[PDB]
Amino acid sequence: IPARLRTLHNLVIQYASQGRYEVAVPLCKQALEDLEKTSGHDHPDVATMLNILALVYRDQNKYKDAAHLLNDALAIREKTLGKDHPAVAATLNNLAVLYGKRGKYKEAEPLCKRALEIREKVLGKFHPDVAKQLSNLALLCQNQGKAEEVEYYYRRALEIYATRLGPDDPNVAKTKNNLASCYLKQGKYQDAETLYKEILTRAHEKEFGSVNGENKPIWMHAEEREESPTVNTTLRSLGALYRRQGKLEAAHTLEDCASRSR
Repeated sequence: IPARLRTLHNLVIQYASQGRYEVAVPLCKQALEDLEKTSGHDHPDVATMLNILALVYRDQNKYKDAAHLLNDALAIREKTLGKDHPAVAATLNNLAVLYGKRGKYKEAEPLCKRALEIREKVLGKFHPDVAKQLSNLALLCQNQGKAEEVEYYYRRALEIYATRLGPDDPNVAKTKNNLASCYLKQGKYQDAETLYKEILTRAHEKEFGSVNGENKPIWMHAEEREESPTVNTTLRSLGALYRRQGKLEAAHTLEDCASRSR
């Protein structure tokens, strides 16, 4: 936000979060035609202005129009700033968020790969912000039913989350679970069970010290009995996974464990 547009911003910000669409839009519209004569159209502050009103149309559910503004901001940003510049990836992302809210997922997908390619160059292939861009771009492929890609990007995100960050890490457990869902969505049940196990082995290794032969994880006590907020879901998922297999003496165990742990 520039110093110049910074005092008008706070007011529109205020006159939007008060449901005064009749006040806010003209304040933007007229402040844009003002700056349009000042520093030309292809100036970055028009692009910044076209992004603040675009966020006004998004704020009061007029997505058709919101994106019409963010493509214009993107055209300016592409011009002066650059084809592979960070602020152009930023507006290639905000524009993709709008396509998803309108249901145009097939149409947000090419924007999100470009927002990623800019991130891959800027931050480096293995940066954790690349892992969140991947965890996003996979959700988009899921909303398209492109399972094979959903699997790919989550695994790519997991590679960064697991390697760059720690083991107990929330994203490590969350991305495992998301990939574990994807595997089931495609009938890769051993792959899914494997993941649901890993999360728990670590979860038990976190609060019970370490994995022994006499102090094993829940799933191991459950598979033998048959003869983290993200963990309540793992327990519920894996539990019901044993249900498919017929392992009911093992399904009830985690289902009992899940209802207790809250």
